[PDB]
Amino acid sequence: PGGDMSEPVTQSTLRIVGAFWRLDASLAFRRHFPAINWNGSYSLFTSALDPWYRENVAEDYPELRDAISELLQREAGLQEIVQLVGPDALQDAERLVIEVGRIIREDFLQQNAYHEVDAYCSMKKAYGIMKMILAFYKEAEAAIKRGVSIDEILQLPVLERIGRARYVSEEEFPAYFEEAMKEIQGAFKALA
Amino acid sequence: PGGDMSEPVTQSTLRIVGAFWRLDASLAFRRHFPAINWNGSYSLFTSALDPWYRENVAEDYPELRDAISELLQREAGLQEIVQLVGPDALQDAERLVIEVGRIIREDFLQQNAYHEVDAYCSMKKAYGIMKMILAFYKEAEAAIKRGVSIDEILQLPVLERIGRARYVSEEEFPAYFEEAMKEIQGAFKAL
Amino acid sequence: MAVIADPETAQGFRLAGLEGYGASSAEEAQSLLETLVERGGYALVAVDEALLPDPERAVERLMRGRDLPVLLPIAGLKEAFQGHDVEGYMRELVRKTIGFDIKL
Amino acid sequence: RLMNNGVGKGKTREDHKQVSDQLYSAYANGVDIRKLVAIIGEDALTENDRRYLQFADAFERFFINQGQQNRSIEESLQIAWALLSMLPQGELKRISKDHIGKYYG
Amino acid sequence: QVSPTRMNLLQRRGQLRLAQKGVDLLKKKRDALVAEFFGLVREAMEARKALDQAAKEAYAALLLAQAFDGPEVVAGAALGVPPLEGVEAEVENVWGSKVPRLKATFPDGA
Repeated sequence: PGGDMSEPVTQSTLRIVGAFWRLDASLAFRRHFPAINWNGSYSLFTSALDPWYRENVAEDYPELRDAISELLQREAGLQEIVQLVGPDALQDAERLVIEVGRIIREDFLQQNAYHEVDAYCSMKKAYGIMKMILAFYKEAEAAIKRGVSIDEILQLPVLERIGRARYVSEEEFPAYFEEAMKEIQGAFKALA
Repeated sequence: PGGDMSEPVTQSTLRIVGAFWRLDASLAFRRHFPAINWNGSYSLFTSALDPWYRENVAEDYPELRDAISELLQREAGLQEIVQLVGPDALQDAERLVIEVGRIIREDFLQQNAYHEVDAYCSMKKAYGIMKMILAFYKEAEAAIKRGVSIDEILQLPVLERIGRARYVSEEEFPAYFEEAMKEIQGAFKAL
Repeated sequence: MAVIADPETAQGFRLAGLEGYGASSAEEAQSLLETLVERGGYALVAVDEALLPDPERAVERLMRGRDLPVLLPIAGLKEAFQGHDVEGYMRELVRKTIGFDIKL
Repeated sequence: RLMNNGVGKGKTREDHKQVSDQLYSAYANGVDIRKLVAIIGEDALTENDRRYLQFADAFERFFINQGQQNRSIEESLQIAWALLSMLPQGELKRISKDHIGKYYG
Repeated sequence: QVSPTRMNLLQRRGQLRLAQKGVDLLKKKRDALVAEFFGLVREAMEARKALDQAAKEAYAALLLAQAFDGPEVVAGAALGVPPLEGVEAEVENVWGSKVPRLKATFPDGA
């Protein structure tokens, strides 16, 4: 009733249950549907569901699932001096961490549930979106090590590609994921 | 019993009484009598005593009472900032508001019931004191938005006149009030 | 107004009128700086860049009295014919301010 | 909690929820901008937050402070637009472009 | 401590509410000071760079002036110049804090 999480009903429920999916009101006010906070939510069924993942989703799936959790922890880590200092006024690595966390939030986690083909999302499609975002980060980081500036890698036609890759029908996504991976590797070899 | 007004007696009194008056104890440790707490006391009869006031006291008396209550509300709003940041790191206008609220609580609210003068204070004297303090406040804020220092405002010989204006008698009071208004224009004429 | 910058090129600062001192030894320059913050040399001391990076810490130790003697790192002349590294100087000033390597 | 089903197309007017949310956010920061102004002043602001302070100080004297006069939904919405016209054009972020281009000023 | 009644529970809720508002108030104050700090830092580096350009001018002129003439003529001249005194520091009282800004007196045309 008071919105506080120390009453014995919530306390006894969080002792009993195995997954807690903390909805917040602030994310819906920032227009992020589903409004589920990832910084307070927690599940305990990952380690039990790892061999099912390796036999039915893909072999390397928990490692890049851990990578996405690492990125969304570093973003909310350095968020304080994001607010204090400025958006662009960080360094070349930390602002790229900000932008890959932002493309995670507005491309992977955010989901228009009323849409025709955005509502349902299987494991192969989530693995594909995850591998696109992580390949973007793991090549843009060495790219900003080698020779490029932070604005030349952002504005690029793989960003609209990744950003609209969730609007792909489930049969079409195998005939789209490989082309997107080829073109992100080509657009990072060319100049980036 | 415990000094706490969540009792079953007090919460059954304050639903049927009008004009409920909390006396606190922290304004009573320092001897500030009567110790009427203003943050939590109320009176509901102010909307049916308007024509009586407007005939038997003055004409602008409800608006002057509302000026007092609005200025004390701004004072008790800024007491947050003055208990948090400090008396400095505040502007000159809000320091004016805090000092004028303090001289209201020391020269209009405080009243000792053992002195010969200032026990029975009929409301002509109370209207006089409020009109003194509001003329002081309006010309002080006009002077402070023209721009002078606040320490050359708050060391006048005219707010001591306001501070002693409640120890003077009822009998010769309106001539003293006229002299106080003449000095209250002639002390901001000079700045 | 006083300087501790150079052995001989402080004579140009004396030729400006404003007084000063030069020693080319760090500790006698800091000792004349000490008698210059005791006998306050009219509120400005300009100290050489590539002899004292931070002149202010020893002076605020030996005088917790107020910052009327202002202390600046003034540029050495020889390094002035190289390039000031204005950017890196503001980097170290902002990192002396808030610790962060944030770049405006 | 039951305003979404209450106002809108054919219920009162189409701009109703957006006027509501914009007025709520503008008064929400117009409150604590007075808390900021308490310790800083009226010159070390922006122009934007100064204009928000004037919006809050006129909001709580024309919109809330009704008295016992009678206000319809039409006159209340046009007083709401006249108060929102104190804000700069284009800062009305929670309103779509047509209602701004039709009812401003 | 305080002896717990139903009054002090609401008084401590009020004190907590005031401190929770004060944290956000001081964060807004820190944001305004960040804005003014990034205001002044580019002006400081601009004035520093102009000081560097006038430094190149003055050092080249001083080397060439002691060069074409002797060192002794500019030595006796510099030991002849009046000390240019009375330079002092007046008020910039802001944030309730007087910082001393500096102005000179400059006997120059004589």
